[PDB]
Amino acid sequence: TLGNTTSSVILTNYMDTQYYGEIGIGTPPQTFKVVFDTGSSNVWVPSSKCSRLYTACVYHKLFDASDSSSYKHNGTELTLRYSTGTVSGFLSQDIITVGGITVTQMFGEVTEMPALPFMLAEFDGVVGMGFIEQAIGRVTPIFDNIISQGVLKEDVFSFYYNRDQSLGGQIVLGGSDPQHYEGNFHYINLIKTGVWQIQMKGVSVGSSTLLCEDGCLALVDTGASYISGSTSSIEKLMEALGAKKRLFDYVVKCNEGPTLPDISFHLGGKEYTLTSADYVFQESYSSKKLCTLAIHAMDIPPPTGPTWALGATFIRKFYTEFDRRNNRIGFALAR
Ligand SMILES: COCCCOc1cc(C(=O)N(C[C@@H]2CNC[C@H]2Cc2ccccc2)C(C)C)ccc1OC
Ligand SMILES: *[C@@H]1O[C@H](CO)[C@@H](O)[C@H](O)[C@H]1NC(C)=O
Repeated sequence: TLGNTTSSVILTNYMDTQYYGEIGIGTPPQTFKVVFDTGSSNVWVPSSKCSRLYTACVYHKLFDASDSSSYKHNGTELTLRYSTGTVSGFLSQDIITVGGITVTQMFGEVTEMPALPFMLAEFDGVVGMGFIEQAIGRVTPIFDNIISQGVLKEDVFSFYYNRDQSLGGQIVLGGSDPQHYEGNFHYINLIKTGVWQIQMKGVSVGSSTLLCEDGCLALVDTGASYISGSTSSIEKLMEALGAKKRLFDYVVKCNEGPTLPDISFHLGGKEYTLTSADYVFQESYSSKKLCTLAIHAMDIPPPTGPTWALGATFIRKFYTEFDRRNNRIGFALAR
């Protein structure tokens, strides 16, 4: 069912690495800073029921079901395995406020939140923008619940991620905001419904298509800070860029940053190009300092992986529209 409503959620940009918005859970609302993640399908926040020995829980807003008059018990155990770290808890139902829309939602109350990476999170939890097919415990995702209300103008949602005291970013539910892109959208259909993954025809470092020569997978992940490939793809890519491995990232000598070649991603018709300004954290120009790159190795496990993941590094340059109606992703040059 379609209506007229488009709803927007203002995002906060934390150091070009974390982009989060705010949602309200319960009556009265308990507000949480949440990542709107297309790479996952579950909604979750840290629970009041989380032990004060998980230091992550000490530094994040906890959901207290005993303060909500709209809370409905469930209690089913839930383990959400991301490849950066793992969270577990149990299921709860309450009213979720997301940019003007009020939806009764089944979410996870996280009781096991590991310091790594959650002590580094500026966000409290996650709002999964992925499909039911990838929902742990087959829980109806928030977007499907909002689509059911028959209020949205279109069965689409869009991401705008800015570059780091202005607008950090914006999600528009039920359409796109033309103030944030220019030109026209170019769509690439999904390999299959259930995952925001598209076929990638090749990755070129410089003028020559050095990688993904015989085609590969590209997951459009709004919950990811960087553009990621498999350990092997990143090894070849990084050798071509002249980058050194450092444990958690890849660096180049700061002076070498601007001179690095453009990286292009063949998606659908078009070539989506990123210059060294689009992927280097140019914090200095010193030959005596090491500058990190906004491209990391990430081995996503099967069935979704092995795949490339186009995160915030990509979405910054290209405004993204996720079409639930036509099972496709659209890209336009961001403003
Ligand atoms: C751009 O800003 C967003 C936040 C970036 O910062 C952080 C992000 C994360 C993090 O990795 N994810 C889950 C990733 C992304 N989509 C699903 C999954 C990968 C995957 C795994 C398996 C299959 C598909 C995809 C979150 C959202 C829990 C952890 C710590 C962070 O900082 C401390
Ligand atoms: C928990 O929620 C699911 C629906 O998501 C439902 O089918 C199940 O019966 C619920 N269990 C309890 C204990 O309420």
